[PDB]
Amino acid sequence: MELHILEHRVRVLSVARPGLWLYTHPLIKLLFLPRRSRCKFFSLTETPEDYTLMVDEEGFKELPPSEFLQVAEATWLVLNVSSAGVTKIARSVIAPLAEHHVSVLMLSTYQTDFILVREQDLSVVIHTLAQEFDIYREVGGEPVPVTRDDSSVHPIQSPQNRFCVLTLDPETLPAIATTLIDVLFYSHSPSSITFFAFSLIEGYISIVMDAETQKKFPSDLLLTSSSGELWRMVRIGGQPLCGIVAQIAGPLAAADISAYYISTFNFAHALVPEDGIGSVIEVLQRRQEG
Amino acid sequence: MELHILEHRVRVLSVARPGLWLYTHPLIKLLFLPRRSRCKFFSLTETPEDYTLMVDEEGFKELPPSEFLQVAEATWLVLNVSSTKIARSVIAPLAEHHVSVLMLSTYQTDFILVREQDLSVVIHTLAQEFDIYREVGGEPVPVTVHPIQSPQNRFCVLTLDPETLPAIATTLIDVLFYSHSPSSITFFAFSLIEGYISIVMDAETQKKFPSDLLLTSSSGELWRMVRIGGQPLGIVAQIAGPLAAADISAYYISTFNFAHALVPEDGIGSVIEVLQRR
Amino acid sequence: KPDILWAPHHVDRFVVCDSELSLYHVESTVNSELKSLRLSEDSAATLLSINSDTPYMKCVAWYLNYDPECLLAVGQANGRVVLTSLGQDHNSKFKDLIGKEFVPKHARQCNTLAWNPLDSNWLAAGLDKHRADFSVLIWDICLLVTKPLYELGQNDACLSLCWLPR
Repeated sequence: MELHILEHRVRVLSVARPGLWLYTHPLIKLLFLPRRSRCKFFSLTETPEDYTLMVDEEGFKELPPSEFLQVAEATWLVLNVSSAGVTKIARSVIAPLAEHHVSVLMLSTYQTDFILVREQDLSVVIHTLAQEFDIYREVGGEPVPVTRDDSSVHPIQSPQNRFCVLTLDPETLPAIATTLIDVLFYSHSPSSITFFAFSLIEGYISIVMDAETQKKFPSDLLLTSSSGELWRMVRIGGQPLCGIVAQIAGPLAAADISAYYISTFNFAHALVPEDGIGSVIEVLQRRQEG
Repeated sequence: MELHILEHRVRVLSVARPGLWLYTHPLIKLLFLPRRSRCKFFSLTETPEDYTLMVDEEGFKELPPSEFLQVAEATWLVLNVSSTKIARSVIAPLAEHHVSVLMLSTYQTDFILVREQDLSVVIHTLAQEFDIYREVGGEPVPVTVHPIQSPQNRFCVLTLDPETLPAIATTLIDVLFYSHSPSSITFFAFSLIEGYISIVMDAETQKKFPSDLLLTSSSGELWRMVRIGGQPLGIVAQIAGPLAAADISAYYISTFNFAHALVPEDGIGSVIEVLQRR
Repeated sequence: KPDILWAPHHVDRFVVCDSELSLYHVESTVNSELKSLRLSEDSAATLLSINSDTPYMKCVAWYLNYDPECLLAVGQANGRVVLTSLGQDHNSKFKDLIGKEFVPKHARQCNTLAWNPLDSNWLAAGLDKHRADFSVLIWDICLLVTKPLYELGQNDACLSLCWLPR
C-alpha cells in the first residue's frame, strides 16, 4: 500500500525505420556491454510505424543527433508500487490521475510494472495519491518519507498472432547475442503485426516476441511459464506525444483481467491471455458505441 | 609445379579511425552472418594509420561512400600456388620487371594479389617455371629505402571452427568496435576466405578468450614483427628479397601504406641483422 | 562457486559440487601406501561415486532422514528442484523418490534450499522475483508435482532460508 518514486530520469525517443543503421552502434553497446555505460534504465519497443527507446540521461548522451531522431520535451519520472494485481493498480492509479487531466505512460515487465509521469506535474501526483499510498522518495538508496505537505474515440484493431513473454539469465546473453541481432537489425530490411519488446531495468531482462520468432532460439535457455500459455494483442492508435492508456485501462477496470500495458510514441497496447479474448472484444466494442 | 588464377575480383579499401562507427553494420553483416551476404573473400587489418579492407565485388555494394573512405582505382585478382620458395619463385622475378604485388598470408595458404591490367606481364614471365591454370565455373582449365622498425610486442597465429563463432562474437565485437577509445603497436588480423578463419593477435588480448577453443600450435611458439614504411596507394620486395637469401620462414601481411613480416621468436636476432647488412 | 557438504550421519563421507557431483570417503591411512588425494599428512580420500547428469546447478541440501541415506536435493537454474540419489544400495524401503521434478508455475532462478529438523518431509525453496508469483514455497516429498503446501511471499525475492529449531 506504498508508493515509491525512483531516481531514474528518462528520455523518450522515436527513431525512423530506415535510419536504424545510423544508431546501431550505441544500441548494441547498451544492449550487450553494460560495463561500457552508466545506463540503468533501458527499454526498446519495435512497431511498424517507428521505433521507441526509453533511456536515462547517461545513455542519452551517447546518441548522435540527426533528423531521423525525434526527442520529446519532457523529463519523465518513475513510480513503483509495493505491498495488488493489474486490475488493482490500474483502478487505484490510472483513473484518478486521468480525472485531473494529466498524461501517464505505462511500461510493464515480467517482474514488475512501471509508471511514467511528467516532471512538472509531480505536485498533482502527491496531492491525489496521498489518501491511499504512503509516498516515499528514494534519495541515495534510502526511502525518505514524504510528509503530506499542506499544498492547497479511436478505432480498435486486433492482430491475429500469438505472443510469448519470457525472461533470460543475464549470464547467458553472450550465447544468444548473434541470434538476437538478426531479429533486431537484419530481418526488417493487415491481419498481422510485427511486434518486439526488449527492456533492461536494474539488472533484469524482459522480452516480448511472437511465437513465430520463438522457434529460432534454443528452448532450454528461455524461461517462460511451464504450461505454455500464449497471449493476444489489442491496440488503439492516435496522435504522437489526456493520454491514451486511459481509454483502454478504464473500460478494462470494470472487470478483473491481467493486462500488460505497453505505451509507444503513437500506439497504446495491451495483452490478454488467449482464453479471455471474446470478452475484451465485448467490453471494448460495446464501450465504443456509447 | 602449377600456378592457379582464381575467380575472385577484389577491391582494397582503407577507412579512417574516427569514422569507423558508420561502417559497423556492413562489417558485422559480412563478418558474422554467412547466410545473409553472398561473399567469399573477406579480410580486415587494424593499424594505427587506418583499417585495411579487401573484399570482393558482391560485398562492395554494401559499403556506402562517405568522407572517411578511400578506394583504389584498380581491380586486383588472386593467384595461388599449389603443387622460402615462394619469395625466390614468384616475387623476385615479378619485382625484376616492375610489377606491383600485394601479399596476404593465411594459416592455411598464401595469396598473391597482382593487378588486372597486368595479366600478360604477370604471366609471360612466370610461365617458364610454372604450369598455368585458370579456374572457370569451379573447374581448372589449361591455358628509397625506409628504415626498419622492430616493435616489442608479441603475436600468435590462430584458427577456429565456424560452428563456434557466436560463442565468441561478443568478445570480437568488443575488441574491434569498443576497446579502442616507440613500441606497443596495435595489430589485429582477421580473414575469411573460402570458409576459413585466420586470426593474428597479440598475447595480451589472447588471455580474454577461453584458451581451449582457439586452435594454434601445440608448443606455445609466438612470432615477432618487422615493419617498413611507404607512401604509395613495390614495397614488399624490399623485405622478401633481402630475406629470402638467408632462407628464413616468413609470414607477410600487406596493408594500404605499410608492409609487414612475421618471423619466429627464436631467431628474431638474425632478421634484424640481415637488413642491417644492407 | 563450488561448495562442500558433510554427510549428516556418516563420519567418513562428503561431496564436492563444482560442475558435477562426486562422493568421497575419508580413508584414514598414514602408516600405509597411498594408493586417492592428499588431504593431510595422515588421511586420504577416495572417489566412491560420481554423477554429471545436470547442467547449471545452483544449490544442494543433504537429506536428514536415515533409510535412503544419499538423497540430494539439487536446485537447478530454471526453477525446478530434482531429488538425486548417489548411492548403490538399490531397493530400499523408499524406491519411489529417486528422482522427482518440483516445478513452480513460472520459471525463475533458484537461490536457496532448506530442510526441517523436526519433520524431514518438508523442503523450503526460495526463488527470484515475479509479478504474479509466490517466492517462498514449502513442498511435501510424499512435471510430476505442481501443488506445494504453504505458499508465502507474493511479489518479492528471497535470498536465504533458515528453519528455526524451536
